[PDB]
Amino acid sequence: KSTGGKAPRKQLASK
Amino acid sequence: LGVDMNVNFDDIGGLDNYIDQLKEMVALPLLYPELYQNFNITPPRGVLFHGPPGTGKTLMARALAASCSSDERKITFFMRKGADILSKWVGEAERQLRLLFEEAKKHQPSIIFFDEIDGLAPVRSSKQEQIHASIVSTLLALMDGMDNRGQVIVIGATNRPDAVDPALRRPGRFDREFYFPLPDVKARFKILQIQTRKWSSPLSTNFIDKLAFLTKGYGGADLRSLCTEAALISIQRSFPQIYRSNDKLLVDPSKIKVKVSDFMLALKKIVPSSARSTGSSPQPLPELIKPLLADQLNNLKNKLDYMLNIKDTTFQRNTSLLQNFIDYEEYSSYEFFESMAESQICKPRLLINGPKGNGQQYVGAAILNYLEEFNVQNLDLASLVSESSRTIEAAVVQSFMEAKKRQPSVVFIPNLDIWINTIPENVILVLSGLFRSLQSNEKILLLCLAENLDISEVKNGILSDFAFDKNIFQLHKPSKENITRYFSNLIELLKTKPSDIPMKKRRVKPLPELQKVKELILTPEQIKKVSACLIEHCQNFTVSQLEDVHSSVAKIIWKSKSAWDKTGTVDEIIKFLS
Amino acid sequence: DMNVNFDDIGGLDNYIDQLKEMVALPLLYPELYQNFNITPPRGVLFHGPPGTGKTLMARALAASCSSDERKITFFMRKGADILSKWVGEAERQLRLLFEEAKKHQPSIIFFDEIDGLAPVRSSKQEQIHASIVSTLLALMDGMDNRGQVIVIGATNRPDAVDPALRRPGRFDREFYFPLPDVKARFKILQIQTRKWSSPLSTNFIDKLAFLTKGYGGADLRSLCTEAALISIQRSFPQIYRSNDKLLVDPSKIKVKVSDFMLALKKIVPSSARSTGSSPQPLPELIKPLLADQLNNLKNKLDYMLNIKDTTFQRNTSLLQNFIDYEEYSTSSFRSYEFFESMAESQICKPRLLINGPKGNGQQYVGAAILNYLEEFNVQNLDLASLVSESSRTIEAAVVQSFMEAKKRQPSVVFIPNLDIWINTIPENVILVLSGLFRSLQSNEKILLLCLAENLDISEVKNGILSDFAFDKNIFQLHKPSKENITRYFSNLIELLKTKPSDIPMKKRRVKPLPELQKVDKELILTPEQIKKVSACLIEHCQNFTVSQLEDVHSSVAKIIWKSKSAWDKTGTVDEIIKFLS
Amino acid sequence: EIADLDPLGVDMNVNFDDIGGLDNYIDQLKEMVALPLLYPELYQNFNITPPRGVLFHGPPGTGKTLMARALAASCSSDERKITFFMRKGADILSKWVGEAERQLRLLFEEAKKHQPSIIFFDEIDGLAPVRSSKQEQIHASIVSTLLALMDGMDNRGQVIVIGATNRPDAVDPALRRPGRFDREFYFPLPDVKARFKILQIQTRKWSSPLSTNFIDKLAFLTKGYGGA
Ligand SMILES: Nc1ncnc2c1ncn2[C@@H]1O[C@H](COP(=O)(O)OP(=O)(O)OP(O)(O)=S)[C@@H](O)[C@H]1O
Ligand SMILES: Nc1ncnc2c1ncn2[C@@H]1O[C@H](COP(=O)(O)OP(=O)(O)OP(O)(O)=S)[C@@H](O)[C@H]1O
Ligand SMILES: Nc1ncnc2c1ncn2[C@@H]1O[C@H](COP(=O)(O)OP(=O)(O)O)[C@@H](O)[C@H]1O
Ligand SMILES: [Mg+2]
Ligand SMILES: [Mg+2]
Repeated sequence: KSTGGKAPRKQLASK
Repeated sequence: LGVDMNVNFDDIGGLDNYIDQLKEMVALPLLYPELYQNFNITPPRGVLFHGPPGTGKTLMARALAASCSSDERKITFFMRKGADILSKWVGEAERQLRLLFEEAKKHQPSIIFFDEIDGLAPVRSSKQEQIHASIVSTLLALMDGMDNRGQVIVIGATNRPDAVDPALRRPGRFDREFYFPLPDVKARFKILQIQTRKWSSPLSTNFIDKLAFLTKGYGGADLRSLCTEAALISIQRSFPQIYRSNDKLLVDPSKIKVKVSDFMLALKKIVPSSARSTGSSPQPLPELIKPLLADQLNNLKNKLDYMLNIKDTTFQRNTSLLQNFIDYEEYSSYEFFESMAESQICKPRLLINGPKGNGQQYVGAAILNYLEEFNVQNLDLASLVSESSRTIEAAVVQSFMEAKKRQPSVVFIPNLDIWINTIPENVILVLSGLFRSLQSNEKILLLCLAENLDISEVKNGILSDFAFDKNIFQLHKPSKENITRYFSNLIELLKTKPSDIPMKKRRVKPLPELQKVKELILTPEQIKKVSACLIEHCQNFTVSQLEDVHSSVAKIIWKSKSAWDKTGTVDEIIKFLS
Repeated sequence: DMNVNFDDIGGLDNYIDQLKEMVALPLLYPELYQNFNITPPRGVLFHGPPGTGKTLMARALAASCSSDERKITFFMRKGADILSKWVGEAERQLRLLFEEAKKHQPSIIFFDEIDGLAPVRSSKQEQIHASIVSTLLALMDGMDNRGQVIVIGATNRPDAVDPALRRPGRFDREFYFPLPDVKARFKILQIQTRKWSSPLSTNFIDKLAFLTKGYGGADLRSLCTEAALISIQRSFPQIYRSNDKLLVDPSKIKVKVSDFMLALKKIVPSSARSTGSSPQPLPELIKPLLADQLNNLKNKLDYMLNIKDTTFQRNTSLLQNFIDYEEYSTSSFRSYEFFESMAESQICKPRLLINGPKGNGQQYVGAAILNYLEEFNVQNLDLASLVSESSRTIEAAVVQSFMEAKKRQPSVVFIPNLDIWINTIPENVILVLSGLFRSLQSNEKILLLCLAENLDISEVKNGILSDFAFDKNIFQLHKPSKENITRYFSNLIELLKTKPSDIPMKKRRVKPLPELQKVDKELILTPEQIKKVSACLIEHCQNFTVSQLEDVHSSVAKIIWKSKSAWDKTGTVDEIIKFLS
Repeated sequence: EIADLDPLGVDMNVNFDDIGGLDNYIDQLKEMVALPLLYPELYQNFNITPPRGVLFHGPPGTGKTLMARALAASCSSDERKITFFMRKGADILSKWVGEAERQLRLLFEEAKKHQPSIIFFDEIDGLAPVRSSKQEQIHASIVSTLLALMDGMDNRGQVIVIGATNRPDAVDPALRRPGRFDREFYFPLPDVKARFKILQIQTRKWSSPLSTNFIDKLAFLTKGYGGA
């Protein structure tokens, strides 16, 4: 089993 | 035109205990909290709906969502799914869950409904993205820190229970698990009666009895689809000028009545969800051979009544406990009546043994259809050597393991004569030793069907170690009354004029173009010349030879169906049976 | 969250003492536990199935923090409420929590749901959790040797915590929290029952203990909750259809046994795994038939396994010994070796073959014997648990069963249906097991217990079971006698002479309900009929085994229960006398 | 950077002065890690490279992990530490095909980066089993990556690779070779003299430790015991 992942959380962090 | 949003609780058939339990846990902790304090218990604030597709879960959530918004006190329904929670920012999915739980606490008498909750809360895995385990952890925390008074109820439907995390399915988080089964015959009757309720020309009760007898394996969605395609077949044959017209011709809806033939045609064109990829349910006796077998089958239904206590115990089938408490009074330390009531079941075995043929596939299907509350376990080789490399023993032991945990159960072995030759010795020894490790009062029926089995080597032999002692049936051959009633539907096919057949007759008179916006020659000495030799040919015949003769004569009678002179049909029958 | 402590946690008293001596007492008495240089653990992990009491043990340890300050400071954190949207406040807050743990010296940090805070780092993992692990590891390696901060952490999925924290110098001492066994469930049910107004007898609590194989403490709590709700439902079914508060007296609601039997099916089994044999005392119906034979068997097992004076050396917890019993008071090594080698010399090779006729209650006798040996370890070698196919051959499964019996002495190797085991299990597997029992010291308490139906005694004297020591250790189950059969059927005849104004049933509610406030005939049955039907029952079941006695009992109970509501039981006695012919 | 790449932080309270009964393997381990760091002028005179690999094999609780941790805290002094990586063959992500090769390559990158290193594999037959075996779950690419990543002939640096296992049979016979695991050391269940030595080690930091005669009796009555 080998499958990949989402490009990581953007962490907007401005508000 | 679309699906409802003001469904009441009487449009749901077959789930009355769960409706009463939902009403209890949304009303009773609000009025009488002292009863939850007198006993030191906390009212359950979590329900998991689970069952096969189309069985009532979103319907009961919709009915509860309509019941939340009617009465003098208002319960707030919060509907969620995985789309309006999952976010692409760090820490925003869990924040949306927390805003949901805080907003439901603010509107404090509240329901929160998570639909397809296995997609929102899967089993936590390190081979998945962290957002799913993070959502499961945030949900576990928010459930463990709720109001603790029965104010926020959390209802989830998963369709598949195993997918949801076991930490959410433990008491404290989702306390109750409502299993919404595929409906049995009283429930299917009630569901079909709910569907055929606002119909102008109504359906009878005996026809819905037959219609609920034939639709085993249907969900509520499949029965609703059966009424829908029955109604559309009725519209199709009542007014077929609709379907070739690009603008609206006037019809009269009161001239359309759903006929029994339309329902029987809609049964052929509908596969239920439970059989849409699998094998279909065991069917009753097919209609032609009910003369040959049913009385004998009825003897079986008596022998399986005085050995399993069928009708005495199962009078309450997923029914409301509350209406049983209202309708029947208790007498009110003395539970040895439980021990004598458990003592009526000794070890129940049945060996239905008969000649080669004789309709034992029909009898086995009829019995497994008759025992719909029992959990059948099929030890035929079509299932034991089905999932290969698993080994017959790991399949046979697993099959016995599901037969002793979901009791009442039936361990079903058809073709027992073939089975004790095509089954490895160890399986019979493993199965025989597994049966004699049971207690005597344990309701596991060993139902076995055999064609021409050696009764001397079932006292002794391989089946010596099973208690086939005085519970061995005998399927003897059909009798003359039954063979005559069998062949007396075949004589009715001889007595049809070609103008009596509902066959494909051509149209000379074309469509009524809506407003836009002789004698049959059959001598009564021939009609018993057929029947006397028809019974004389079928001497000591079994069920298979009888229906082979019926098949040949039905071909002969059917090929000369356009003629009114049926003398050339009679002499061909007399020549065939000779 | 309440004022919850111990004396609420049943079935885990030993673990609390093991934890108190591992965690609480080294932190509390360093004048004692630093005398022997045994270092307290840096990280101790509570793992187990859900609902097994792991949050209870930390809450009870934090109520053992309900004590005076500067001792056992307890920090209660989760795998959440630490992790945040920002990039530093998680690791800064973990460093700060550890700094406040160092500030109060003797301190405990508890991480409930530690898989939430420390998941497995991989390439589908987030950065912020990976950095939380990267700082928790460095903080645990920073903690000094003079151990005054202990970090307890709990999980229900132990191989989903990150592997790094399980390495030496980290969370390395573990506590497994299994599902409870029968006595533990008895204690838990007692604990849930304690504060009810109307009480529950201890026999019903024992029956409810034997019905719940697979139930954690959460499951037993919710079973009691649904039993209370079913009882409120049956006592006042008018408060359910009201929409207004009715004046109900909560004293007339008593939770009966029928409510618990309804809550048993109203409660999901929650991985019960009710498979194979269950140690369970002999059932009350057949207990007249096999009581004296089981008593002879229990006495023979007492002489054989020395259970009269050990009962696991009168020890199940060592702490209750050291307060009630005064000890006996280096020349003691020769004495202790002598009296230990004489105490272990009682046990030679334990082997019991219980032979009987066909269908003479061996499935009951074996389960009652395995209930009698609760302090043992049962390794069942029956066919259904060997061919259960765990991706291993059955030779391997037999060998691993014997290894687990050999590890966990005192233990039994329980082979039911021996005459079927002999023909089904291959001959080399039986010879492998015979070699495994020949390679055994004569001081090891591994009882080989085998129950057979009609096993030919030639096969154990000169056959394949001859290299098992079954020489003088054949117990014969007799067919039950006239006193046993008479006392067996006396309950049936007691059911017969029981009036229809005394048999509980369900007739229609013909009387109206109370609608709460808004805020003289004889059973006609002569004693000569009773005496005659007793004589006919005794004369019919002559030299019957237990199964064919249970058959006659089931048939006559069917007949008696068919004419349940009759007041003249003459057509009952005529049916019964006619049946026994 | 996101993997299992952390050094195991060793304690200086474990050295060879706390190990009982295994002095030959300690003397063979001094020439493997400690003396090439301490005397690099002598290994260069014969142009020899020390063995960068050793397989510790024996029954559980005989001190293979203790020997590795003491090896780390032996020549970690004179502002020259030994960075200790410890992995295990029982990890959930160890048989994770696609990911486990990335984790192994990142482990060997970070062990080359902290130059005097020790990688200790606690159950190496969980990670590198025999490819000619009869269970279905066997990853041959993981084992070939483990083969080619460790190299005592290709000059990676001062990286010692240590594997621990119960018997060396279950390990791949491709990994018992002069480039990969030069030496194999059997860690036995200790005999009566070594049990006396271990029980003298476990009680020497007591208040009133046991007498010599008392320890001799304890060593005798503990037949079949490991040091754990
Ligand atoms: N017990 C029932 N009584 C009456 N109608 C029913 C019943 N069960 C299903 N139906 C009908 O079938 C429709 C679809 O059923 P649903 O309950 O929405 O499916 P479901 O139970 O949610 O299952 P899944 O997992 O979502 S496919 C309902 O809207 C009803 O019209
Ligand atoms: N041994 C026990 N005695 C009495 N009550 C118990 C016992 N074990 C569990 N309970 C009850 O079960 C509840 C749940 O126990 P917990 O300790 O929260 O379970 P848990 O181990 O935390 O499971 P997870 O992993 O968090 S889902 C407790 O609040 C008690 O009411
Ligand atoms: N031969 C030994 N000499 C001294 N101490 C030992 C010995 N074997 C084990 N121990 C003690 O037991 C502990 C655990 O043993 P461990 O090294 O984990 O065994 P294994 O390597 O087989 O897993 C060690 O930390 C050590 O204190
Ligand atoms: Mg749905
Ligand atoms: Mg917990």
